[PDB]
Amino acid sequence: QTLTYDDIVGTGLANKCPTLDDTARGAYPIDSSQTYRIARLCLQPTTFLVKEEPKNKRQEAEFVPTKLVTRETTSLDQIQGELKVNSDGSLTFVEEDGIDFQPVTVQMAGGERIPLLFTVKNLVASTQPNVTSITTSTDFKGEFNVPSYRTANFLDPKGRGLASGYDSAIALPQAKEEELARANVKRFSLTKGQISLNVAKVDGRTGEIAGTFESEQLSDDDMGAHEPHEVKIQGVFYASIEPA
Amino acid sequence: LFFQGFHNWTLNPFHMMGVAGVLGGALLCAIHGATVENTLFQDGEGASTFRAFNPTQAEETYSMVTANRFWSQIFGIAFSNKRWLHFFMLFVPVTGLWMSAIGVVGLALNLRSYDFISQEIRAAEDPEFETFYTKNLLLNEGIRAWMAPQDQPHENFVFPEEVLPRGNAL
Amino acid sequence: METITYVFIFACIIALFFFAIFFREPPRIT
Amino acid sequence: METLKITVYIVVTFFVLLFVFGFLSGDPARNPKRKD
Amino acid sequence: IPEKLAFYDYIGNNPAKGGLFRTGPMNKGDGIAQAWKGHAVFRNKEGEELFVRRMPAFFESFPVILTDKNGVVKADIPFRRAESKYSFEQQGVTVSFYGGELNGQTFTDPPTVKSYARKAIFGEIFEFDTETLNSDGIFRTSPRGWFTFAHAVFALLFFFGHIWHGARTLFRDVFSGIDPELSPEQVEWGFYQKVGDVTTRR
Amino acid sequence: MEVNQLGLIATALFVLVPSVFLIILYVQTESQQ
Amino acid sequence: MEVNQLGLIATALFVLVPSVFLIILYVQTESQ
Amino acid sequence: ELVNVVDEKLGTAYGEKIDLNNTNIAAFIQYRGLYPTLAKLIVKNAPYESVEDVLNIPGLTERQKQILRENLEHFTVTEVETALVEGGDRYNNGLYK
Amino acid sequence: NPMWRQGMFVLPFMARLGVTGSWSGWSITGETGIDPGFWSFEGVALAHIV
Amino acid sequence: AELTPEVLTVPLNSEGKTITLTEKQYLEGKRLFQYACASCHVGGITKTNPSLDLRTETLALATPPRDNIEGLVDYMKNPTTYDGEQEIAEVHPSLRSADIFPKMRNLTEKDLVAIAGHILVEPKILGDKWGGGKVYY
Amino acid sequence: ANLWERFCNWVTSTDNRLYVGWFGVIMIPTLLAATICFVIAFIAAPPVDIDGIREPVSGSLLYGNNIITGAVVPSSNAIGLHFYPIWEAASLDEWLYNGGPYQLIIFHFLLGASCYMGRQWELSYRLGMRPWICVAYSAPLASAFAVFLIYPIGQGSFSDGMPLGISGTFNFMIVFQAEHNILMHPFHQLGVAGVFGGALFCAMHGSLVTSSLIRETTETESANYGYKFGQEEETYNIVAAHGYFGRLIFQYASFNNSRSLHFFLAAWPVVGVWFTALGISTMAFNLNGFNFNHSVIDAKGNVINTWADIINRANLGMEVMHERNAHNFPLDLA
Ligand SMILES: CCCCCCCCCCCCCCCCCC(=O)OC[C@H](CO[C@@H]1O[C@H](CO[C@H]2O[C@H](CO)[C@H](O)[C@H](O)[C@H]2O)[C@H](O)[C@H](O)[C@H]1O)OC(=O)CCCCCCCCCCCCCCCCC
Ligand code: CLA
Ligand code: CLA
Ligand code: CLA
Ligand SMILES: CC(C)=CCC/C(C)=C/CC/C(C)=C/CC/C(C)=C/CC/C(C)=C/CC/C(C)=C/CC/C(C)=C/CC/C(C)=C/CC/C(C)=C/CC1=CC(=O)C(C)=C(C)C1=O
Ligand SMILES: CCCCCCCCCCCCCCCC(=O)OC[C@H](COP(=O)(O)OC[C@@H](O)CO)OC(=O)CCCCCCCCCCCCCCC
Ligand code: HEC
Ligand SMILES: CC1=C(/C=C/C(C)=C/C=C/C(C)=C/C=C/C=C(C)/C=C/C=C(C)/C=C/C2=C(C)CCCC2(C)C)C(C)(C)CCC1
Ligand code: OEY
Ligand SMILES: [Cl-]
Ligand SMILES: [Cl-]
Ligand SMILES: [Fe+2]
Repeated sequence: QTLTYDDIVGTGLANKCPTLDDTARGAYPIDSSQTYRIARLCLQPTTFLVKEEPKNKRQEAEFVPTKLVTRETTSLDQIQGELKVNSDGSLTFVEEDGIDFQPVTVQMAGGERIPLLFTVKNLVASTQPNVTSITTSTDFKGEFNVPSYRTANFLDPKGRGLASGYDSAIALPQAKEEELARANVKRFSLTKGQISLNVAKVDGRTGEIAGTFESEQLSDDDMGAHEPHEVKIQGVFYASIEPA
Repeated sequence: LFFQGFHNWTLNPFHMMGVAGVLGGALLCAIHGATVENTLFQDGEGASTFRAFNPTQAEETYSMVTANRFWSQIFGIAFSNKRWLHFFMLFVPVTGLWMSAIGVVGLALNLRSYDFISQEIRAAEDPEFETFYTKNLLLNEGIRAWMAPQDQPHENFVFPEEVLPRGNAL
Repeated sequence: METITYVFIFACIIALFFFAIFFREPPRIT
Repeated sequence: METLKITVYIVVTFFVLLFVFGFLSGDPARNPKRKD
Repeated sequence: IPEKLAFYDYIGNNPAKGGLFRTGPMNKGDGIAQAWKGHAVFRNKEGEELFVRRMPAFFESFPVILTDKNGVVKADIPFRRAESKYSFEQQGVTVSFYGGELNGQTFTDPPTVKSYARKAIFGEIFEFDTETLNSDGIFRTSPRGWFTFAHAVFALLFFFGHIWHGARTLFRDVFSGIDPELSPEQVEWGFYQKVGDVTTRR
Repeated sequence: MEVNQLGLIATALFVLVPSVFLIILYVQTESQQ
Repeated sequence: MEVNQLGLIATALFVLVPSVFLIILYVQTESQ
Repeated sequence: ELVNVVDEKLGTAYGEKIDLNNTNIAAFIQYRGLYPTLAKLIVKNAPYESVEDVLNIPGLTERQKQILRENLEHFTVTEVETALVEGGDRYNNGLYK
Repeated sequence: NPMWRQGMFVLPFMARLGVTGSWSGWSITGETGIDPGFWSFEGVALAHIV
Repeated sequence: AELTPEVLTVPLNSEGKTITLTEKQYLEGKRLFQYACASCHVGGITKTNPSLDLRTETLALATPPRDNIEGLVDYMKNPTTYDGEQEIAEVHPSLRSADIFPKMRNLTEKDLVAIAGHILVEPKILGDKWGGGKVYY
Repeated sequence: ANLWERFCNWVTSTDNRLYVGWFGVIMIPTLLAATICFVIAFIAAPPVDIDGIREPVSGSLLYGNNIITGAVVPSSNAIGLHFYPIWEAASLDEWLYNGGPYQLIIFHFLLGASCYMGRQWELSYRLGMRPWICVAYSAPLASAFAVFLIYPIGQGSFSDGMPLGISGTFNFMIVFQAEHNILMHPFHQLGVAGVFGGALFCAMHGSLVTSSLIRETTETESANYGYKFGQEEETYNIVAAHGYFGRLIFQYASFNNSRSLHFFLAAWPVVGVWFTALGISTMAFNLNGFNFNHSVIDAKGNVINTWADIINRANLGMEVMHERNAHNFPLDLA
């Protein structure tokens, strides 16, 4: 009785992670002898917050809300990885593969577009020790990598890039170039982000779980052009476990 | 294509005035021929309206009054003076060619309207700033480097592959 | 100031249109 | 948004039926020479 | 070498490098020339002397290609980096200056070397004062450029004046319109042996 | 945008001077009639 | 001198605009 | 201090040899017996501490360990340049013909 | 950097009487991401032009 | 210049034997190449995998070597990956696979010679353009 | 005197300074809507991700554009040919990023412009005129349909319809030549012939009539005041004009029938522009201009280049640079 592509196409439900019945308050137990992989991890954002820059010092600006403008293009899904048991009984998911990045641009008040690479690339996420079962109180905390929003071939609007393109401001042939080093030399940033996944629904029969996540990372820095903004993302998630 | 890649001739206001005169002429040509043909008097009995002209007749062969009312109500303004009308058909295409002649004279000297300085300063400093003006110069840059060695053989241009401007994949 | 200039000239044109049509010299027969 | 959509649908349909019924009201007869 | 002579050997003084709406004096573009920097000599890592292909007047932008006395490309500044064989970094290009403000100095670090390579395409290499007039860095044409342009344009415009006023001299009797009692016999064919001469009726 | 400052006076005069000439001649035309 | 550069356009229209008004009124007087 | 890391890597061994940690997979066609099978394997198990580390790739048939030896002299390893490995650019770097 | 420091003449008269936010999502009270409906600074301006 | 024996002379096998095509064979093979191959191999590139081309120096480095008639005719019968490690008749037109590539059916053995003849002679006339791509059009 | 009949009589009245008509009932609202959206967007719209690669292109004046560079940018490639009214966006902000204004403007303009043509038929009926002025207008209307609708349909995306601005126009016609070799297409060549021809004949006809004005004025007055609106007599001498042009060339190459001459003036630019609009419409399905790249080779088989091959080198430079970040695979098949 699964839905069919043609039932889904054009509805928006393709951007939506699967849901667990509001009755599924079980637990999944962990045989340290057996191994386990996460067959499918689906991360569905619902809220996008950006840290303001408060000009002065002791004020520390707030996380402010934003409007999404890139439409229903935001979900990570089909992610998979090892699920290990450590000495002290924690588990650790290690990402491997999956559609583990989506570009997103949100808009602050006043019109500033903030683009970002929402991602869990290379994610490693562990639990407390002495789990022995995945329950409606298990918490997964971890960190992932945030590569550069644009990759190396990306040519800016004057033809300038890192692995391709011009190295100078060719329309200003005898301008002094020391002014333009920031804009002429492209950089490939690589930063970390942090995620927390909270389990709140568990089907003991099927191995599926679901719940909420919060992650923090940096926005696009336009290959060194400017400075990044800090970004907090909230949403929901779904994952399915198998005895690999 | 040479004048697009090297002179950016489409951006030159003396060419733009040429375009408005050539196309304006063609407009005027079609619209005046079609107006006359559909404001004709019925001077013969048969369905071919051509037979019913006589080269020597003093009487006009279409109605300037019904033409003027038609266009006043479709378009808001219309000709009322047949001499001004036909003189305007002379004036419009003649002048546009004259304006483009002037522009090409500038280009004899590489005096192009190639750039808008304000645009270049911003785009140099602001890599998120893109317009159709910047996109078209990339294309001009493509044309120059790809056609020049073959098109100017006497310059022995040798452009190894690595120096050619190319976007991704293409 | 560029923007103000561009749009002021454009707006003058639209007003000329208005007077050219409704306040035209009215063609008089013969 | 849903309010706007209805509004536009309504406005359009209105002008369309104006058009269909405008021409269904003896348009061949609105000419200066011969009327039927 | 006197600086006055080396300054002539630089494309920013080429009148054919300007633009119709790049206004003002040449100094508004590259700045006020202060000092000849010296004549740049490029050597690859094998110590061959390399020669920057100079930019022709036609080209707003031009690539950086170094060659040997025989004309053979040995280095360049590549656009696509992934398959590049001639890069200054691979070929260990260096720049040494002889004469001028920089006489006797060699630079090896590839970004400095390239930067002078970018100027060599313009010919000899000068230091300019860009702040004093807030120079935008874009070549203007010289008074040679402006005088030629204006006089060529006027000359052509005046040809139409010649035509107009000349027409009006030979045809003044019809300026206001042809004769209303012109008969179609003067104008139809075969009527007069000679065209317009009424004394030649057959 | 860093734009030529005389652009404004140039555009303003480019319009006002020829436009005023035409108006002067129209208005002293109406007063004849 | 570091002067106000909108001063030129201000002086310019200050002169031209009221000046134009008066010329218009004088000529259409002379022609009736 | 604002370097273009790709240029600056053209002035290491990366600019003269196939760099087992950074070079795109299509370079493995310049020497024989290396593409596609071994090249695939070299890249998945990147990066490498030294050039000879490729002989310890698990699964290699003695024929394959022979071809790699025949070509140890055309390899190098430099530090991984993120800009060259991110985006899966070692399988497809935007360059065709 | 309030409005009176920036040379604003008419902005404080719209604000005097209840108009305080913009279709861009800001409000002169400092509050970010806000929805004012039509009677924002922009709509007031638009309506004087109609 | 013209189509002479030297240029029409190509290697037969790796031993270094040679064979000299007739002009007739050259035009024959050019024709068959357009009919069976150019939809992917115009100009000596490979549109569906540009990393592998028909330049003689690429063929020489293929396993087995393919800069000769024998190697080329074998490839049209039983094509392999560039290293030789897997047969690929399933995704590359071949006689071994002519059931599923119907054009390869009416090709006779001499037809294959002419095709292989063309591939090896053309680089000698066009030089860099053969397998160069758009940069040399 | 019934309320509907009286409305119908206003709509179709020959007495309104501007004629309305049943066609005018659709045209007025759709043109006012396209017009107002365009004027607002040109001045103030934020940048648009035309090519769907999250690389927005600034088109309006307030974002650093001038009269020459500004445009209302076409809608995102990500939308392709999907309908995208305002009510399908989560918000105006989304709608603006993805280029909704362009769709709104073009659909309303195409409609109102269609009804414009029909309105020309209509008033011609109400005034007792012949009917075909509108046939003449269909040549430009067909042109607008080809670049705003037909071309996008066949390439699969409105991102590839013609931008609404001066430099965007040139961008559209540069990319077009790289992808279609339109100069080497015979229907564009007939457009140039239609368009050059039209300017030529306009100047000819204008100069021939002007040359043969009958003297009705003094030197101190405009010749134009020799015609009075609605006078019954012609205001120039057509046989004196035929007399001059027959001899400038030869007799039979000159019209002495003003009906054929004016019909000729109408047919030439109309027909040629039909063809060149058909040229854009068939190149929408990628039936491209003649391709003679390498059509000439020597006895050995060297390529001997012609001007076609030079053209192609420049087409190549257009090809490899356009939309420089948007292609991941080696052929630009759309
Ligand atoms: C000449 C002769 C012919 C006659 C002439 C007739 C004269 C009439 C002239 C028409 C004048 C129209 C003026 C243009 C209107 C466009 C205004 C707009 O689009 O304004 C709409 C405003 C704009 O909303 C805000 O629009 C904003 C857009 O921001 C943008 O704009 C900002 C500054 O503008 C910043 O730049 C920012 O960065 C940028 O993103 C944000 O997205 C906000 O979220 C959003 O609230 O919406 C609102 O709340 C307003 C109400 C809509 C809310 C939803 C309710 C739906 C109501 C249905 C409307 C029916 C219409 C009536 C028809 C009925 C017929 C009987
Ligand atoms: C909408 C598109 C458009 C339009 C309408 C025009 C219109 C024009 N262009 Mg531009 N052009 C465009 C797009 C367009 N252009 C683009 C996109 C580019 C790329 C940059 C160009 C590049 C371009 C160049 C490079 C030039 C123009 C020129 C011109 C003008 C041509 C004048 C003319 O009549 O020449 C026709 C030629 C003549 C009238 C000269 C003499 C003709 C004699 C009398 C011919 C006699 C023939 C003889 C009797 C025998 C005939 C028989 C024979 C064939 C066998 C005209 C103003 C030209 C110009 O500006 O001129 C100064 C010019 O050189 N255009
Ligand atoms: C032949 C005449 C001539 C020539 C060649 C020059 C040349 C020069 N002058 Mg001098 N100048 C002249 C006349 C001339 N001037 C006159 C008459 C004046 C008094 C108005 C001046 C006032 C003057 C000043 C105040 C300055 C110069 C300066 C300069 C230099 C830079 C000029 C520049 O940027 O060009 C810019 C040229 C253009 C932007 C082209 C303008 C042409 C327009 C666009 C054409 C109009 C088209 C028309 C409307 C089309 C419609 C026609 C259709 C409807 C029928 C250069 C050496 C400058 C300098 O560096 O001195 C230190 C400087 O500051 N000049
Ligand atoms: C001298 C060289 C030359 C010449 C003469 C031309 C001539 C032409 N070109 Mg070519 N072209 C050239 C060079 C040249 N081109 C080059 C170098 C290239 C490659 C870079 C091209 C690429 C090219 C393309 C890609 C296209 C052309 C098109 C055309 C035609 C444009 C005129 C037209 O479409 O009318 C058609 C008429 C219209 C578009 C008018 C529409 C009018 C609407 C209905 C009303 C508008 C209302 C308005 C907005 C408001 C008015 C109201 C007022 C109150 C404001 C014409 C035949 C175009 C074409 O064929 O289109 C069919 C086209 O798309 N050319
Ligand atoms: C919000 C903002 C600011 C938006 C800005 C939008 C935008 C981008 C605008 C850009 C504006 C822009 C830059 C435009 C520039 C155009 C430009 C290049 C200008 C040309 C300049 C110029 C002087 C060039 C020289 C050539 C020249 C003289 C051409 C003139 C063209 C012209 C006016 C031709 C006539 C066309 C016209 C439609 C006439 C129709 C005549 C008509 C009423 C005929 C009807 C008729 C026919 C009959 O037969 C009879 C018998 C009767 C009786 C009769 O009535
Ligand atoms: C609802 C549908 C109606 C659509 C509304 C659009 C109306 C706009 C039409 C023009 C009004 C202004 C004409 C003024 C001038 C005017 O009043 O002319 C009136 C004039 C009347 O000519 P007559 O023959 O009466 O004059 C002869 C003697 O009186 C003069 O010596 O018209 C002509 O000369 C026709 C040629 C002008 C055609 C020029 C049209 C170009 C206009 C468009 C260009 C605008 C570009 C702007 C860029 C933003
Ligand atoms: C597309 C459908 C093709 C057609 C038709 C033909 N070939 Fe091809 N060829 C194609 C591909 C994708 C490949 C790569 C194979 C791989 O290794 O993965 C090839 C390869 C060749 C080669 C080898 C070139 C080399 O550098 O080693 C040759 C010699 C070759 N193909 C020849 C060839 C001939 C003669 C064809 C017509 C009869 C032909 N191919 C058709 C794709 C396609
Ligand atoms: C104050 C101010 C300012 C200034 C401003 C100005 C400069 C103004 C202008 C204004 C303008 C300049 C105005 C305009 C006007 C116009 C008009 C208002 C128009 C009209 C038109 C119309 C009404 C139309 C009509 C029609 C119709 C209805 C139908 C069809 C036809 C036509 C189209 C004709 C500034 C900004 C600096 C600042 C702030 C304040
Ligand atoms: O021509 Mn080239 O092809 Ca028709 O798409 Mn593929 O690239 Mn892109 O979007 Mn506009 O442009
Ligand atoms: Cl582009
Ligand atoms: Cl692609
Ligand atoms: Fe006429």
